[PDB]
Amino acid sequence: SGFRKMAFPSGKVEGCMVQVTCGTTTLNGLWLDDVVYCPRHVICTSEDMLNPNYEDLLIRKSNHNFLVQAGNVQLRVIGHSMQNCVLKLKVDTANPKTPKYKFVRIQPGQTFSVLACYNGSPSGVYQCAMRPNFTIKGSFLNGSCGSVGFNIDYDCVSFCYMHHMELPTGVHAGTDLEGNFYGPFVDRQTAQAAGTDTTITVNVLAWLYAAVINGDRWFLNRFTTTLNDFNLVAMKYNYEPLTQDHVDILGPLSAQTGIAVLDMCASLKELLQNGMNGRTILGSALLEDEFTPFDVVRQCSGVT
Ligand SMILES: *C(=N)[C@H](C[C@@H]1CCNC1=O)NC(=O)[C@@H]1[C@@H]2[C@H](CN1C(=O)[C@@H](NC(=O)C(F)(F)Cl)C(C)(C)C)[C@@H]1C=C[C@H]2C1
Repeated sequence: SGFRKMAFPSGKVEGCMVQVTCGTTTLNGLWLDDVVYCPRHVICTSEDMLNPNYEDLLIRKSNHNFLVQAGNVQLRVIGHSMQNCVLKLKVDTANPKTPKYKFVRIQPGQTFSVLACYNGSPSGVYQCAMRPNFTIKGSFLNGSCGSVGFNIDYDCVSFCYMHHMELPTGVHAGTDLEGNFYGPFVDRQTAQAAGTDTTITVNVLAWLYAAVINGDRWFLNRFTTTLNDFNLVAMKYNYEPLTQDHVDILGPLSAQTGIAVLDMCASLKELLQNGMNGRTILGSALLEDEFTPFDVVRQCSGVT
């Protein structure tokens, strides 16, 4: 029993981290096969960040300007290309630690593990959700650029995020591994703000099911509700609309506990309208929305 925010084991991604240097800028790269992926603002200096034309800046860059370092050992760059907001540096050695992998673009509400890195070396690992406003509530300093977000399916690492930047509210923005930003953000030092940070309703419900599984069920009331009637209440508290797809995805948890999704919705409804009254659910004084239904199942059934 017990329920914790849990990252995937990071060993397979640690073997892919390298340091990339160009000019005075040092940041992290991801080395998979004979390619290093990193954020394109490696090309920029402190002057350039206001309004850089990345294509023009790239004209002045040769292969030998890019120093790539795995541990103490240097990798020879034999080619470079810009793909959207990432740079692909072709090197002459394939990574011997390349795990089984693919690049996925995740959906909002889905979660992943972040291996926060500085100078190509790991600082630590934590779990994040892609917020509905396409930001993440991370922990990143200067130098963290190129740190990656991933999930693991048995042996296959799915890379979903590369870190690029921090927004005014202390939240973070980045790209998929094809260099496309999540959200409307650009890799430019200009006025940018996150939209309204809404709660991932289906995840809250998943977490309530986790609470019940762990014996922490004081919040279960005697009411039920309808999907439309719950959704009216959701809208008021900036909760995302609950759909029938979300109901179906909660089915495994509903079946294990014997509590229908709409019964749980009615208990959530009461927590929204009355608050928690100083009480906790799984050691938390607020409602947690960064556990997917799949996250809950995995932790409660001991998937490896
Ligand atoms: C990468 N090393 C670094 C990570 C940042 C630094 C502090 N916390 C982080 O996560 N990235 C940057 O410095 C990027 C960089 C610059 C400016 N920038 C920012 O994150 C800046 N933010 C913004 O401009 C904003 F999000 F739009 Cl408000 C700032 C935090 C330094 C003010 C250009 C924009 C993105 C890349 C190029």
